[PDB]
Amino acid sequence: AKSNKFIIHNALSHCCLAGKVNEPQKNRILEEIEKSKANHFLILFRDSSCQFRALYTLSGETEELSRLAGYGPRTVTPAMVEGIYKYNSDRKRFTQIPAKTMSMSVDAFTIQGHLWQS
Amino acid sequence: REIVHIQAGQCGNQIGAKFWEVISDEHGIDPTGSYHGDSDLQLERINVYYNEAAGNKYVPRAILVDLEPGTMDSVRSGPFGQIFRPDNFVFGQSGAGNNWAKGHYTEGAELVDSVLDVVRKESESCDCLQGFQLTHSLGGGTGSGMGTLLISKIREEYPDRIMNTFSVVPSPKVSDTVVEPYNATLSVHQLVENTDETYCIDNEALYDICFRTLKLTTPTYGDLNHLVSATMSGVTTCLRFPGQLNADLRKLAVNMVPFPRLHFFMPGFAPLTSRGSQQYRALTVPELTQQMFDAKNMMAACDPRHGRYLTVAAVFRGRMSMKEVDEQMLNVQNKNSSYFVEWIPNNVKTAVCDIPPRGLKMSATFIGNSTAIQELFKRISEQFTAMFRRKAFLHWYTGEGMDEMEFTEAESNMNDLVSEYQQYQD
Amino acid sequence: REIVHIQAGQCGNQIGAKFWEVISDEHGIDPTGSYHGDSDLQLERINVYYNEAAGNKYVPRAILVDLEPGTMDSVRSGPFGQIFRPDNFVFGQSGAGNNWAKGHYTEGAELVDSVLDVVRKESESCDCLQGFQLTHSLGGGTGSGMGTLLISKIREEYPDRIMNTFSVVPSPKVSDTVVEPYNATLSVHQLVENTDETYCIDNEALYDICFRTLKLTTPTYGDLNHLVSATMSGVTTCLRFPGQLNADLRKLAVNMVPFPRLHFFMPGFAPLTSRGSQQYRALTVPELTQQMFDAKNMMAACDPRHGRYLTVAAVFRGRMSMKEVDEQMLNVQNKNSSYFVEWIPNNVKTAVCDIPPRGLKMSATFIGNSTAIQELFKRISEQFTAMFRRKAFLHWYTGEGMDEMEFTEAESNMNDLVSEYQQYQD
Amino acid sequence: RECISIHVGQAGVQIGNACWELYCLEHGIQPDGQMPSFNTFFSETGAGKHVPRAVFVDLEPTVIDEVRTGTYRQLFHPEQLITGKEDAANNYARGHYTIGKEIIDLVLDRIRKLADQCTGLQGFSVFHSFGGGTGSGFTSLLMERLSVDYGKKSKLEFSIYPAPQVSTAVVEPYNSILTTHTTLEHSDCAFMVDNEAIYDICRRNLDIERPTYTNLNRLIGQIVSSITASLRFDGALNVDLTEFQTNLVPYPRGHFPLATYAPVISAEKAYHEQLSVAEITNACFEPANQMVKCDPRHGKYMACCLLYRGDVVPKDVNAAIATIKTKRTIQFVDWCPTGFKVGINYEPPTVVPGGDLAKVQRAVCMLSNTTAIAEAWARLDHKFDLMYAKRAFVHWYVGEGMEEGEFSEAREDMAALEKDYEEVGVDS
Amino acid sequence: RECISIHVGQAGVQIGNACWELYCLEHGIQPDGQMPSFNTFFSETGAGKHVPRAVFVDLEPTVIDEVRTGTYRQLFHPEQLITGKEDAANNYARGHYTIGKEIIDLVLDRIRKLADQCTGLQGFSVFHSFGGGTGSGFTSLLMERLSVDYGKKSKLEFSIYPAPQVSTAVVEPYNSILTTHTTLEHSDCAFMVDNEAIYDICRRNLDIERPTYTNLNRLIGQIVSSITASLRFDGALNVDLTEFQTNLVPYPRGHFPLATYAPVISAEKAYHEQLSVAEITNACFEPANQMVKCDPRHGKYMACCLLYRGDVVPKDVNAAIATIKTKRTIQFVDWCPTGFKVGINYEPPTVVPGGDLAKVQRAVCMLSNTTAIAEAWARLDHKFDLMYAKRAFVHWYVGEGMEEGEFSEAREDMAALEKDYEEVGVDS
Ligand SMILES: CC(=O)O[C@H]1C(=O)[C@@]2(C)[C@H]([C@H](OC(=O)c3ccccc3)[C@]3(O)C[C@H](OC(=O)[C@H](O)[C@@H](NC(=O)c4ccccc4)c4ccccc4)C(C)=C1C3(C)C)[C@]1(OC(C)=O)CO[C@@H]1C[C@@H]2O
Ligand SMILES: Nc1nc2c(ncn2[C@@H]2O[C@H](COP(=O)(O)OP(=O)(O)OP(=O)(O)O)[C@@H](O)[C@H]2O)c(=O)[nH]1
Ligand SMILES: Nc1nc2c(ncn2[C@@H]2O[C@H](COP(=O)(O)OP(=O)(O)OP(=O)(O)O)[C@@H](O)[C@H]2O)c(=O)[nH]1
Ligand SMILES: Nc1nc2c(ncn2[C@@H]2O[C@H](COP(=O)(O)OP(=O)(O)O)[C@@H](O)[C@H]2O)c(=O)[nH]1
Ligand SMILES: Nc1nc2c(ncn2[C@@H]2O[C@H](COP(=O)(O)OP(=O)(O)O)[C@@H](O)[C@H]2O)c(=O)[nH]1
Ligand SMILES: [Mg+2]
Ligand SMILES: [Mg+2]
Repeated sequence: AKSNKFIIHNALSHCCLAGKVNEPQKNRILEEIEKSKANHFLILFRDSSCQFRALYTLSGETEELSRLAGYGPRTVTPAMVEGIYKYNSDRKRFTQIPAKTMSMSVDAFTIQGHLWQS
Repeated sequence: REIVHIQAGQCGNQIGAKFWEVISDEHGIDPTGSYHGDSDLQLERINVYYNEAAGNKYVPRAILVDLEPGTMDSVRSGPFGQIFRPDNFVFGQSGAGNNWAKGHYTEGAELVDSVLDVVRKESESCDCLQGFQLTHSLGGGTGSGMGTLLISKIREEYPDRIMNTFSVVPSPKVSDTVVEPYNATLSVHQLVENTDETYCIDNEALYDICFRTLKLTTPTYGDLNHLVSATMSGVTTCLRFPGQLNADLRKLAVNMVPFPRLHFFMPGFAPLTSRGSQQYRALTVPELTQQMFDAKNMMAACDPRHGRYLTVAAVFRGRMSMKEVDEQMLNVQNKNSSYFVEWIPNNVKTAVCDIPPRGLKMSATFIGNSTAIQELFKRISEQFTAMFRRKAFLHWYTGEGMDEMEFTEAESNMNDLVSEYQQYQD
Repeated sequence: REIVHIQAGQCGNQIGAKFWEVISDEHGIDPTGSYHGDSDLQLERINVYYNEAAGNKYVPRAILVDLEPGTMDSVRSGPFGQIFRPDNFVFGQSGAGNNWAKGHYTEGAELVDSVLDVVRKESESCDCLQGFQLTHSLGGGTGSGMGTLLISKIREEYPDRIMNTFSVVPSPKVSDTVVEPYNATLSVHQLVENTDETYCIDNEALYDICFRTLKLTTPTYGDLNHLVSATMSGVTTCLRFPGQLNADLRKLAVNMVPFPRLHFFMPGFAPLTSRGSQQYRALTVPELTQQMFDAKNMMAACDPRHGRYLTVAAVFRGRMSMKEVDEQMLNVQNKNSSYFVEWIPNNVKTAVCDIPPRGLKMSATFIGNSTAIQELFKRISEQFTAMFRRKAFLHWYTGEGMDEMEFTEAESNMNDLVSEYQQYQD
Repeated sequence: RECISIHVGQAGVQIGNACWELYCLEHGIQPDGQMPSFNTFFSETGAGKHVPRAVFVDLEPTVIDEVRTGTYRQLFHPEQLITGKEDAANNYARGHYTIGKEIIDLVLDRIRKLADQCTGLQGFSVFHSFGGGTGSGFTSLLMERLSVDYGKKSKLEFSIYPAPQVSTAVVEPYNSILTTHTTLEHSDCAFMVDNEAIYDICRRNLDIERPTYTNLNRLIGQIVSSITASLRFDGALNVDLTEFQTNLVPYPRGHFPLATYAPVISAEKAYHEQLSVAEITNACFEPANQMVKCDPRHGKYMACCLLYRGDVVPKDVNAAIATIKTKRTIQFVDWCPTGFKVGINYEPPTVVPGGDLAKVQRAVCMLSNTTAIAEAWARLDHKFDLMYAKRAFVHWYVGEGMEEGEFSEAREDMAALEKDYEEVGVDS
Repeated sequence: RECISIHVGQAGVQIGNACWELYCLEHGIQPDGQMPSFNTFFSETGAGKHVPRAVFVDLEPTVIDEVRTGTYRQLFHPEQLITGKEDAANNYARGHYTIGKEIIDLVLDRIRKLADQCTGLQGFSVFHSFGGGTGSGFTSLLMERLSVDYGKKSKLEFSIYPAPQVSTAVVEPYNSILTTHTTLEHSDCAFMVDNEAIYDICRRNLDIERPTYTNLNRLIGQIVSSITASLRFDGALNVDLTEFQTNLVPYPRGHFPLATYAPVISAEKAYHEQLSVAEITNACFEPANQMVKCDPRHGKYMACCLLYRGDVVPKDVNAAIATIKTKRTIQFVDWCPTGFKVGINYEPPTVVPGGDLAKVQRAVCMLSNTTAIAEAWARLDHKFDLMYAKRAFVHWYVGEGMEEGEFSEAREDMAALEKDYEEVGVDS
């Protein structure tokens, strides 16, 4: 089916999720995505500096984002979504996307900022 | 939209040694990398192939891979290695000695980790990648075995780019080792799963082209590969140089591949003639398409009249009129529609480059897909069956730590592959 | 805004022998001290380094410290000691013989009182001080031990100036004495409390830079230090020569030091290439910042990918555009932000000097702070643990009158130093 | 009083290389913008320089590289020179969905720039193909967005239909199934251009045995220049495009007109030539001059819109209309009694310096609606269903985000298209 | 009828290298003081030589060494060449308290020299940054003292705000928290300049991929020259700075306006250019032309002050204001009904010999108040609180005599700053 499953897993091993530091953290993230029957995978960041906070999945029907691992909200609406990102395999980084609908090509995103627990 | 040509083995390093020899001569460039051509066509599309240094110096974006320096030494000690940087000069010691399990599994894996870093060195210098090119043989231990570990990791790295390798099918007349069909079987077992497309190259077929059609007396490896590199350069420069039918190779890979495992191509070159027939033959497009359809102009020893054409690519070079192009393309389709698959009305993709090559005013390049490629694969399979029984010199690979059911599964993939051509043959 | 470079020991005198060798060549000055350059940049900022005498003679504001004349004799008998006045030639007899308690505690304290007077001789001649520079090794008896008494008294004199020393970290491969970890432990026990900042220098790491990256055959002491002196001159001349980002070293010390005891720096130099790749490589900022991030260009044997970057300084040389500077700086921060600390959004300080170095049109210099510097410190501690048990050759220092719990407290400071990195690593 | 031409894909920009060259031929326009006295296709600067109101779109730089380094680049601004960096790989799912979405936000913003510069926008015309990657997918992406923003504007397409015997790519029928229903959803009028019938015209009506894509669009764009710029130019009977759109399309979904033009005379044929108005309209009814490989004899004429240039006498046109009613083999419908709409330009047609048609005193463009067009669509449906039964090439759109049922649904949309002209053909 | 420009820090003097260069461009002023016929920025000597009324302040002599050995030094007097000898070490406590106290008494006396030379002082403008050492701390020291002496004069700052993605020093958010509340305490008006948004303007509106701090301030100072010298220059609608100070500031603490300017046209772009009054103001509303990395769409417009040069027709401006009301996506507040103040200069704008903008017939500066500015302050606050949680870098100020509770209090002043534009955004 249509999934960015290998693309997020390729963005996993490069720069985003682990060097040697978060190597116990990534082994949970591999264990989450293999059991996940959801197709579209979404990466939540804190800022545009590519600081990982949560890994989400798109249902497609209700257009919400559910948490499998990480620190963040339980559900995320597209109103909560401020900006969306795209990972380039060749450039090995996340590139910003202009304003559009939530599509399968969206590999990563960010939120408004007020939604964090103060 | 740039290409990296990772060359491997004794063969594919020497094969690609003739290639960039053409490419620098294609664009009129000094052996040190200085441009001396007079065309903006030779000036604008340098980016796809070369990295410009300070003071008009062009770095060939191509990697020489071997576990022995000696092939790269002869490139370096010879001409046109002076354009190459020592970062392209990566080797270990010693060689695998044409051994797959030494190259792919034990010894070459350490050097590839240094090679793939240099790939990461070049790809970060690359602004926009289009795909990666490879060149080796099927019976090459350091050529294919290292390359099978290359493409498996590059596909893990870059699932999006054009993955093509240029592999040489082992000739029944040309043999140096007996475990050469072991290496070709273990290649295709991973090359199907890891590559997007490839070509089939038979030196025995290239022997006939030089001798029966070109009337050449002493074919050397470079003279054979000069025939190859002209067909190599005929494909991708059409993506680079302008044309009316600007056909991407990725456009080609959609149009040539109906099943994602059936991606094997039959190359051909249309303006093949001897030196005496230069005064005996005029240059027309129906002269070329006749020599496109010729079984004696195929670079792989397979019968195009026995099997049936899956897909056909018509790579064209020159200032041709489309009416001469389209009708003569249709005339071949009117002639040998029985040699086609039934369920496609146009089994021929036309690809016209307006920019002519040097010397000849017009040129063309045949790329075909047929079900008769399995004929060379049955040469591989049946020779594998006898050798799997007696297991002669298998202790070379057994001490490396390989399993026989892995080899049977590799045979099973070859058992799958021959059956898949019979699906679309009839 | 002037600098005094007090050089100490067999090493740091010879290390600094290459330094002012660069500096007079940096400004085109005769070996007797006569100016022959053609730039006001080489003419206005003489004050920071040199003392102008009558008749165009420039006295190097630098002090050679040893308990043996022999190193300074070769400086004096060789070239470029002729610019040095004999007031900079201060020594006693005999040497400590690489002994800390002989150097720091008993024998060297008498000569330091003559040396600090020459400091008081020069500082009264100085109009405006900015900071005092030192250079030695950690395992140097006369280099470090005397210098630990120097900085302790200068901090009593001048608490306000920039107190930096350039100390050589002992190599696990390069050993001459066994009590070299005794010397480095007793150094950092006072170097933390007395200095403002320092660098970490490993000749074993400098072996690889000449060999793996520069492909040099025979690295001598001067050839290794010629690499060091270019990095030494790259730092402070940016304070001297004009730039868009005129960053003081005292501005640097504020930005690089979040915790006052954590002031250890990882130097790096970006334009490192062999002579063959001179014709093969273009000089760009993304070429340099790639070589800034390179672990193989680090002057200390530490893994920057293992630890996390506390603070990063980007010393730049040449006529660069800020958009090329700022975005490529951000691109590295976009690349390996996982190798940073979390609580700071910009862990990289940019420092651009507009004035280019000679020969090369652009240059760059990496100065980093990581948590993986403690890897060399665990080489110090664990070697100290075995030697504190068996107390081999400790009767040399015991007859000098030292206590073992003082060594344990010096170990405890090293026990603190590793733990303070681990508090801010994760 | 202004409109904008749109050139999407490798094909349409190469068409626009000829069109704005022909649009320079309209007034003797210099390559910088200098022309003595007209602002419909143009924006005029204060220095007396006129720039086109055009749209140049490609995901490949190379066609744009031919434009921005070729002639008339001092007429062209990089606001119009909109290029992509990654190819659509001849795909609908990359043109419409995957690759084309990264540029359309820049493109529609450039549209809102030029449309704000226009005063009295009449609409637009898009030049592309049916089976391409950029000119099919991204055009389906473009026409969807423009219909949202500008609903009450003219939505024209002059599109290239691939030959059933000549196709340069195999997925060209495989693309145009998904293209067509989305085109029918949004477009106000869509033409079909078959190069194969144009090949027959060049080898016979011009006797050119060596044509190129340059020389084909010389024939095509000369018609379109008489289609577009002439209807704003002053004549004896001034009708615009919008009065055709009600008259030529009486249908909710019927807007596939046949554009024909048959003064097609070689330079040597002009000496053995004396053609009246009626003699050209007889050549307009030739099956060899239909620009589409189709037979008008088996199709039922719904409409006939006549567009004229040059030497026109309307009383002789009234005889020529009676000549059409006299020579009847046309099978005209009973739904309209006698609707033969006439458009007349007093201005003479233009001749390319370097073209292959001689100077004529009159030029006749004929727009018609017939039911034999669906036979060419019947050529298309047989190509797709064999590929849909074998499921060949499906791994490039289920490689790029498409569904199997969407293909059959668009085939049923293609079937409903054949149901549309069936209801025209059956009922009278 | 006079005022004095003030350049504090490494940045503002480098801006002043561009400013008084542009001020020589105002009348063709020679480097000695020779100009044919204006005394507002100048003091005229007996030999007909005009010297700037400028303030040059840096604790580092090197930038001063660039000035006094560079061009225009015969214009420059050592009265204005005020340098320090010891660096501020990029510090607030050394800028405001420690190092700055040794120089400020010499500085304020030079202020009392030049202000006594002035006849009808209007005020001053200070050029600096938010996160520097000299341009933040000593500016906080300077504006505090000038408010004591000259309370009823103009207290302007055109300040540089560091990018959230580009910062040359880590302590730049750590400095600007203490800078801002002291700036809010004293200043009459303060701008924010983000080099990051200027980088987008250079690469797109001028297509310059190699800009320098010189070339940035060429853009910045050309705006400020239209801001400052043009409002005293005679035009069709002569308004000074002080009438904006009442009109653009309806608040006790609201004086953070957005300065925008978008005729930004490269020399090659100008050949295909015809931009009216309305078409430039449309480009004034572009998010790519805001000079600050911010989104105007999420902010509520409080004010819109329009400053004009060159070819201006006020009846067309009246249409252009109606065009703004027509194109409304602006979310304008209900606290003012239609307050859109216009300033018109008849005089044409100036072009730098060596600059990268071509000769235009009109230039449009726009001053605006919006509520999305606090989002950039929200970028600043997250930087400081993480450093305040770790308590990093605090020893460089506690050793210089600062208090931790002062830091959180200025953060609460920064929090109350976000409360200020919240109360604008909430209530209507
Ligand atoms: C023909 C020519 O010009 O060749 C170059 C050259 O090709 C290379 C190999 C040079 C050369 O350096 C070395 O070979 C070297 C070997 C061991 C240790 C140190 C240096 C060069 O000596 C170094 C020299 O660099 C400078 O002059 C800088 O200004 C440098 N000064 C010195 O290193 C120096 C040399 C002699 C005496 C005193 C000083 C510098 C850099 C920063 C701040 C201050 C000074 C240059 C351009 C060259 C040569 C001659 C080969 C390199 O070094 C520098 C510092 O530029 C080595 O990595 C670079 C790459 C250069 O391409
Ligand atoms: N008459 C004419 N037909 C053309 C021309 N160029 C291309 N075509 C036709 O256009 C079709 C091929 O479409 P392309 O233009 O290559 O595809 P595209 O829409 O541009 O998009 P991509 O495939 O992504 O490049 C074929 O039917 C060609 O005959 C031209 O200049 N004139
Ligand atoms: N636009 C622009 N910004 C500049 C220029 N020079 C420096 N800056 C900015 O100024 C900030 C750095 O401040 P500094 O000028 O070094 O500090 P300072 O206020 O002069 O005081 P010190 O730190 O004590 O030297 C950064 O945001 C730079 O981008 C310039 O010429 N133009
Ligand atoms: N065309 C061609 N084939 C070659 C050449 N050298 C070797 N081969 C073929 O390649 C195979 C041997 O591969 P080789 O490169 O020597 O193996 P490796 O270097 O150990 O990987 C055999 O099938 C040879 O016939 C050459 O220069 N040209
Ligand atoms: N790079 C470098 N290191 C040196 C040199 N001479 C000695 N060393 C290092 O410095 C240490 C020995 O210090 P030394 O200067 O002899 O001690 P001293 O008694 O204080 O002079 C060891 O770690 C050596 O590797 C030199 O010329 N260059
Ligand atoms: Mg195309
Ligand atoms: Mg400064």
